Amino acid sequence: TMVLPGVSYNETLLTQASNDDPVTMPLFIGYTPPPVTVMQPVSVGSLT
Amino acid sequence: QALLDNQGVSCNLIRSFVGKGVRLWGCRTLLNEENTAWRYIQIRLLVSSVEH
Repeated sequence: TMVLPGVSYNETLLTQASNDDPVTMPLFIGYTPPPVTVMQPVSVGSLT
Repeated sequence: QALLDNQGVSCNLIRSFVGKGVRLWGCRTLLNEENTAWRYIQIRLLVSSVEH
């Protein structure tokens, strides 16, 4: 019938952080220059 | 894990603690009830001495 103090831990949060805007990202949609997919966008670090 | 059913009247549990001694763990009278100020045994007894 009894009960302990029930210290009741909880916490809260943060993080709006979402920022991206990948609208300014271009997509090069050419053929393969002669083993990629025929279909997927591929990110580019550099021309190198 | 029986007597945890709070359908019969209340108890006073006694608990052995780890970093401190066997600590008393119940003061709530067998009025198994939430609103009458006649749980909390000290309340029953504080008035009675004043009555005395």
